[PDB]
Amino acid sequence: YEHVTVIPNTVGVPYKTLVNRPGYSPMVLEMELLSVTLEPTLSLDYITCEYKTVIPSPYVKCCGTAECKDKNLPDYSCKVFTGVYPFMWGGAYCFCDAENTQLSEAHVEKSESCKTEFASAYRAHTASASAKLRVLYQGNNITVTAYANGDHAVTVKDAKFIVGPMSSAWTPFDNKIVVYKGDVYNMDYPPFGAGRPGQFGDIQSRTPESKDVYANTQLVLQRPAAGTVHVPYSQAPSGFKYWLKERGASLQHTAPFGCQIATNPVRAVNCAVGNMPISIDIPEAAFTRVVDAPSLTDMSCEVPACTHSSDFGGVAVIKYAASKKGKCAVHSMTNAVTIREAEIEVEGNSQLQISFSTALASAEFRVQVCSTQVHCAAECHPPKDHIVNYPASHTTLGVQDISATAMSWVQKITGGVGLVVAVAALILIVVLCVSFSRH
Amino acid sequence: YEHVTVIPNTVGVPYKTLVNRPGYSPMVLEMELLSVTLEPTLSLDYITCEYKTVIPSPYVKCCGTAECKDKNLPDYSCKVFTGVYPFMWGGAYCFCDAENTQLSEAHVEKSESCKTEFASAYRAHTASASAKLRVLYQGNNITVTAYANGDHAVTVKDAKFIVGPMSSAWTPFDNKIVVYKGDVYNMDYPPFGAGRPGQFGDIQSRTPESKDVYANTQLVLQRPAAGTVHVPYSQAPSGFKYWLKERGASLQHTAPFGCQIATNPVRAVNCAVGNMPISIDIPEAAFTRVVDAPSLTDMSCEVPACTHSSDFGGVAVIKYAASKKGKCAVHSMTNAVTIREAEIEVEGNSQLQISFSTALASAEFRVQVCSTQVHCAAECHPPKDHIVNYPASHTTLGVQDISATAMSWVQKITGGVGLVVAVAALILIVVLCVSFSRH
Ligand SMILES: *[C@@H]1O[C@H](CO[C@@H]2O[C@@H](C)[C@@H](O)[C@@H](O)[C@@H]2O)[C@@H](O[C@H]2O[C@H](CO)[C@@H](O[C@H]3O[C@H](CO)[C@@H](O)[C@H](O)[C@@H]3O)[C@H](O)[C@H]2NC(C)=O)[C@H](O)[C@H]1NC(C)=O
Ligand SMILES: *[C@@H]1O[C@H](CO[C@@H]2O[C@@H](C)[C@@H](O)[C@@H](O)[C@@H]2O)[C@@H](O[C@H]2O[C@H](CO)[C@@H](O)[C@H](O)[C@H]2NC(C)=O)[C@H](O)[C@H]1NC(C)=O
Ligand SMILES: CC(C)CCC[C@@H](C)[C@H]1CC[C@H]2[C@@H]3CC=C4C[C@@H](O)CC[C@]4(C)[C@H]3CC[C@]12C
Ligand SMILES: CC(C)CCC[C@@H](C)[C@H]1CC[C@H]2[C@@H]3CC=C4C[C@@H](O)CC[C@]4(C)[C@H]3CC[C@]12C
Repeated sequence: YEHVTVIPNTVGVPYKTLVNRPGYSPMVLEMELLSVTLEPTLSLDYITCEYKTVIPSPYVKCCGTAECKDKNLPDYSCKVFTGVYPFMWGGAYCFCDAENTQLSEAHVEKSESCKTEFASAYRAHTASASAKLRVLYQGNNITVTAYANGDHAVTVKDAKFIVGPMSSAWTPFDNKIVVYKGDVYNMDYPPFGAGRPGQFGDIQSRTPESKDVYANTQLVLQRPAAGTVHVPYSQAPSGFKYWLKERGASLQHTAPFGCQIATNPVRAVNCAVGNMPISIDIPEAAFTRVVDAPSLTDMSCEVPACTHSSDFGGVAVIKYAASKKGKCAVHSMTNAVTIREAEIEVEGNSQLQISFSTALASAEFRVQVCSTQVHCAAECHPPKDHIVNYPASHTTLGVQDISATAMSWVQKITGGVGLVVAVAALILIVVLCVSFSRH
Repeated sequence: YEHVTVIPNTVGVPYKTLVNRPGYSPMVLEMELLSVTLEPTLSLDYITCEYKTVIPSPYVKCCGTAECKDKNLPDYSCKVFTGVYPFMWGGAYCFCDAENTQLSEAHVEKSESCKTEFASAYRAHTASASAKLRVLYQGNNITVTAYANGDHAVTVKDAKFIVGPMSSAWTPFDNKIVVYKGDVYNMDYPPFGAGRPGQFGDIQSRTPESKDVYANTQLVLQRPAAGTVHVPYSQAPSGFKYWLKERGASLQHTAPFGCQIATNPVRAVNCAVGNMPISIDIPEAAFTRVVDAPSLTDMSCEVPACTHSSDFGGVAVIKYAASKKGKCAVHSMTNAVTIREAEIEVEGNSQLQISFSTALASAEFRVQVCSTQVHCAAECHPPKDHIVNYPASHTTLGVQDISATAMSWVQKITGGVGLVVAVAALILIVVLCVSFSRH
């Protein structure tokens, strides 16, 4: 028997479904999502990290003019200065003083620290959904793990579970993300080969091991102080360090729908978005015939207490006469009331107790004990507490559902007004009938 | 100077773009795409290959019943047969002629050959385009390689090149593809864990090295007969072998737009789809001031011959006064006529010769040389060869807004009829004016 249902993607909230296969006793299954993961496919664009400025010892020509040569280093610059007469601790550097000249050069390389401290710029495309499902099958607890794309069949204890496709393709991740350690950010990082000084991605390489490095630090060489050999320069501070200090809140703190974000691999966990279709192939061995099941008659329902605390605080007691000892599945006949118990053992002449959760002001509902149905009713009270640390177990009710039996006031008022109209209409009709009888 | 142009997404076809920077001699750049690659991102779902059936020696219990134990092998069956009386070359094997039973078992496992001969079922998501562009920068041929997603800018000869984004995201690959060798197929392979006998995917594993194997071969053990000891069985033939024989044409031969398909990794190559925006950053050193450039005077154009066919069948000759010796760019002022040469040299009072390609039955175009223009026109002949093995070089085909010479017949007929209407209208107007002058 193939049974198809749809449940909300909310994690930690169980749902029950009734399987109706004529000739067999009704079966009730319970399903709960323990974990839902959306894992994006990423493609690395570049790695950015703190740059290291390299300045070799300056060259001083004691008498004569030095010349610069071009180099292919990422941001190489060279300049020759004249009219320089530097001093050493023991006296003047050299004798000739008229044309003593100096050559200064510098370039930029990625730091050796980039091996452990770096940020990765990724592009995201699509995501593969998967989930860990728990099902109460035949009175046992089975775990089913599958990809939620509708194309993955998993067999547990002779049942074929099909999960997905997902009703929604929404993700907390943007098309362009940056990942640092455990912190994922949705940032529009600059294009490769065209970074800016003082900004994220000022120095870039395609991979950590690459020798091909792009950098834009706007490094400018300056004239040395007279009497000295130091090499002054103007350079933008690393944009990597600024970014680390100004990162702001991470995605795991800002994401919608309570999404949890983790790295290595990058994934979103337990996002409360949309719903998930589930199809179960149930073997005939799992079914009990109606002739095998107990027959329950002479039943009645009492409800000694009801509070809409969303904690299954409602209690109902049903008296029954069983034809024989055995077990029957129990299921609510309304969406307004959820019953915690999936199955109940019945024997002889006795009563069973069940717990339920509802947001109804008046808990008027039908319950199916085995193959027969009882009717329950109660006046429910509000909770004293305002806030709880758990999600409600009951469903959302409409305006027509939340109404109490006290709504009879509405019927009395509406009927009164409707009667006034009906009478006035009759009076006009009678007068018109007479009016056209005499003219 | 920032210059932006757009070219058709074609391969092996040059395009000309005119760069107009006031105060400088006009620059003409020749661009050609040498290769365009669209590379899909794939995620492996499963591997399917040829299954092997293994049948261990049968166990014979001459005086008693053999028992059966189940196994967790990918596809396992076991059965006990009674009333067997097996024979060997030297005579009957079993002494007892009663209570003689035989235990038969068989299982399916992946063949050793699956490490080499297999088909991979992939899920396709998105694709990243890239291209190899030839640019005639400063008259030189330079190679520019970049991604075509409006990113990964590169610098060649101090010029920056940005390619894309592509005008179309169309791909020859469907969401589900199967790869065997150099042949990629758009086949809707069955879901993992639910393959069918006699069909592709009858045996499945997530990876070639995995010990987790799914199989569905409908293997059934049969009873032995005639005193033999063989173990007969019924099993569907591998769906892999059937698929290989019935593969049909691969995507390499069936894909639209002339797309070429390559594998390891999978690529779509040189698809003639949409267009490709190109942005070039041109260094100031690349421009020559109009004061330094040659300026031509007293120019005239003649056209010795014209053929409205491919491969620049037309020829034109332009006379000029060089003034200062030097070189300049040549560009067509119409889209109807394409000039093959990008630039010419000017000296003395010599003429220049260029070739052109047009679909015009009667050529009529202007040519700009060294910032000045001449008017060229000719009657063009048709080609004799109906079919060629190369694409047309001219911009387009004839349209309602373009016609041959000697079309004065159209003007004469139109004018004659229009005159008849104009006269008839005047006659009626004058008569009416008189009629309305009465009373
Ligand atoms: C299937 O298993 C759940 C138990 O919880 C699950 O399994 C565990 C191992 C873990 O994976 C969890 O993430 C799962 O939710 C069971 O659910 C109920 O049984 C609990 C007792 O085993 C019950 O807790 C009770 O005891 C604690 C004190 O220890 C009290 O505070 C509680 O009030 C309660 O009396 C728990 O509350 C139950 N959960 C629900 C949602 O009703 C299922 O019964 C089990 N199925 C079977 C029949 O084995
Ligand atoms: C710059 O490029 C010219 C075109 O290059 C040709 O086509 C390219 C796609 C590539 O295959 C290259 O190897 C080819 O040479 C080229 O000039 C040539 O152009 C024609 C084809 O249009 C070619 O058959 C012929 O050999 C060349 N003709 C010349 C030399 O005028 C050449 O590489 C170079 N020309 C210049 C401007 O220096
Ligand atoms: C004496 C008479 C007028 C009492 C009437 C009480 C009525 C007007 C009140 C009491 C409870 C209220 C409902 C409570 C729940 C909901 C669900 C909400 O999503 C829409 C409004 C709706 C449906 C409310 C409509 C108004 C409501 C029905
Ligand atoms: C008086 C006689 C000679 C008029 C003949 C006009 C013919 C030769 C010319 C005039 C307009 C031309 C058309 C103009 C536009 C188009 C639409 C284009 O998508 C295909 C070519 C086509 C269809 C041209 C074909 C040739 C054409 C039809």
